[PDB]
Amino acid sequence: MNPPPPETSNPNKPKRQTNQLQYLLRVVLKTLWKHQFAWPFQQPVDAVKLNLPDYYKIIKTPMDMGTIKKRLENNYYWNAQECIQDFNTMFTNCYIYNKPGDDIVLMAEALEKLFLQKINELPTEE
Ligand SMILES: CCc1c(C(=O)Nc2cccc(OCC(N)=O)c2)[nH]c(C)c1C(C)=O
Repeated sequence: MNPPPPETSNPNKPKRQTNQLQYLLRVVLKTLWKHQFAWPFQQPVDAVKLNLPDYYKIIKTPMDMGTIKKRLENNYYWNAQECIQDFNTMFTNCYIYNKPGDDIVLMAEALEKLFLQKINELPTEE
């Protein structure tokens, strides 16, 4: 079975709309989403569909860009570090679960290199 997906809505969680979070949606997410290697990362790992009965035995902090997109679009975050953590979690999960040099790892590595360059350019808070 798949787990419930990560939370994307919680009215009890205080929220901010900030220029750094706006950058994360408008620049970081947009650049990553349209990348040729993005599709495996655009939704939670569907362990049923992929016949990976062990995925959620190994990965206990799942994350994906579909979830990040929802979090950004629905103003889930307080700060940019929260969002950056979600991207990092997504990449780390892929590296933990998969063999080095697997296609999925090569794809994650490509996205991560692009991610790091965009994050290095994160604007100062207004
Ligand atoms: C290698 C299996 C794997 C995928 C993958 O194949 N995803 C996928 C599969 C079907 C459709 C889809 O999305 C369809 C869409 N983008 O609409 C995405 N993604 C990750 C992160 C991993 C692992 C194990 O780390």
